[PDB]
Amino acid sequence: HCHNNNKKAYDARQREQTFAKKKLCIASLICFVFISAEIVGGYIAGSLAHLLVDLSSFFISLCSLWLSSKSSTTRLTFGWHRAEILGALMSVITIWLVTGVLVYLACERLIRPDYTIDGTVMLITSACALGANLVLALILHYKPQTNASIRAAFIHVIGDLFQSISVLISALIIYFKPEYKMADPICTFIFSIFVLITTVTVLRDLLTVLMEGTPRGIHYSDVKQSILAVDGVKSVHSLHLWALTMNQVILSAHIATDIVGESKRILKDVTQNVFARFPFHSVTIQVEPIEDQSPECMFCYE
Amino acid sequence: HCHNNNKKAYDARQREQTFAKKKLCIASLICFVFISAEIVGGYIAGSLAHLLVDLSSFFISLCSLWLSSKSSTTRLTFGWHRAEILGALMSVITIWLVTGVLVYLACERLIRPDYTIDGTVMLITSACALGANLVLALILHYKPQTNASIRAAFIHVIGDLFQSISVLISALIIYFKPEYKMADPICTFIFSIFVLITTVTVLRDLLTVLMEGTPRGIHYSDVKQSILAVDGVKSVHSLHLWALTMNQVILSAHIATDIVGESKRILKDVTQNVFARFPFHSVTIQVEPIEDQSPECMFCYE
Ligand SMILES: [Zn+2]
Ligand SMILES: [Zn+2]
Ligand SMILES: [Zn+2]
Ligand SMILES: [Zn+2]
Ligand SMILES: [Zn+2]
Ligand SMILES: [Zn+2]
Repeated sequence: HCHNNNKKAYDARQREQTFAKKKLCIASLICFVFISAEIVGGYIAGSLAHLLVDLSSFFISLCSLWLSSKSSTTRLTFGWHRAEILGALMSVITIWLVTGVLVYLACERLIRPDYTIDGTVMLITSACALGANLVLALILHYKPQTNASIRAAFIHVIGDLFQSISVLISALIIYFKPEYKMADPICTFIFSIFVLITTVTVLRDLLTVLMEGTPRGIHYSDVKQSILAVDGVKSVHSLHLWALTMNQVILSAHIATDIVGESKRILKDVTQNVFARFPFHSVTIQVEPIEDQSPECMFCYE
Repeated sequence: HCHNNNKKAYDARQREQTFAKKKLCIASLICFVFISAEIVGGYIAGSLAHLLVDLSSFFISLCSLWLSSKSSTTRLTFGWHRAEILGALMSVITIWLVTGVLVYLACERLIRPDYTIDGTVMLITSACALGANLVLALILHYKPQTNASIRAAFIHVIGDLFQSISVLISALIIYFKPEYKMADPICTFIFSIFVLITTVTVLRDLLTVLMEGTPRGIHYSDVKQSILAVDGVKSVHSLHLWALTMNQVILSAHIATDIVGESKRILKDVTQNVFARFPFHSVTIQVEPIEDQSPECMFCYE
């Protein structure tokens, strides 16, 4: 049967969805408890948050992981396995919106200075936030790539850590020197570009998956030579590779043979060699006689 | 050759990209001229816009249409043809953000009433906006579906038309009865739900394309019977259909044959019958002997 070699690709996926669900679930509880500490800390202090969207970011990334367990349907024939890639794009988009709003809020503070703020509250608030974010980063943190959902709930955690550094640095200089208060808002600006830089290597490895591009991990040239290693085959055209999710790849190609007879042996030999370089989700390979091959058609050009 | 029947699918696409580029280009010029009318209308009136994002919405939908003309590459093997689907998702997202901001702005006006506004400016501004939006809607406005880019620059145009109706109704009731000014803000609320309803039948026909779902236009059952019409074939398993863009579909299936000999005739017969029901972008069909078929494997279940 042609489904014999798919066990390895099926076995690994089941372990990764359970392992990633457990790790993300534990971190959600810590965030929920940490938020509750603000309310019980005080009334006036708690009256004056950013942690509200943290609950949403840790709910979408976990709710979307449940739909990936759904079965097939006459629509969405492959399945719901791409819900994690598309469900981890909204989380990264949320980082851009929150930073943009916070930058706009900081801009208003620059033109209109304020003095009602007190440094005592800032120091105690920064210390509590720094500890919670640092521990939450550690628990989230041929070799398979990282999951496409734990890689989108980790950039947000490191995003809030930088703001914690910025507020501590800004508050520290105020105590040492009360003057030059105009340099307080610019601390956010100098520590906001870094948040918009760390989200550039994620929004590229995740945007070539949503437009049928070859994922990181497999090389086009390596696969092309592997098929040609078989003595029976002659040439390959219209090779197609695309990634259904981050660590699942699919293959589809044409093969031209020299001898029409005993073509079943060629099909079995090619499949075994292809599967010896990567665990493929599925593979579909045609056979075409050499006498019908034509080189003048445009579609066979790379 | 196996590329003989792809001419029909290639010919139609070239015409649609040129026809859609011409229509969208003309509408952009009208919007640019219409915006310039506000500045030359007056100084104090022009000092006190929403049309700024209209230029961006009519630039992304046209700039993204250029990348779809790019050639293939060792990465993104299929091509850049899905840039229009992904480039028409940001335009719809922009509608949600603008409405949300405008709703928030209207909320502040409700709690804090204002009287500095004059109805004379509102009436003349609404009349000019209503005419420009109405004409722009008309020019944009087996049978192929509409393009995936003209269907995302048309929802925005009809989105601004409803706001033009709302401001005219709100201004009209003020002149008839200066009292009950608290009913002015609710006019926007009663005419903002409609904008968030008209963008629900678009964000569904466009989200099952980005997750390898069957598009509107082709039925799974119809294709399955078409292959089985051939006397040579016995059964089909692991049938896969997905849409690369809105009006381009791809097929991939397995076929089990009874007689090993003369298998080349079966491959040619199946391809002709499949192409007689829909113009397919590409088709890949395997052949598997009956003696190797096994029914106990789980992967052959629908
Ligand atoms: Zn099979
Ligand atoms: Zn955050
Ligand atoms: Zn060819
Ligand atoms: Zn071929
Ligand atoms: Zn608009
Ligand atoms: Zn099977």
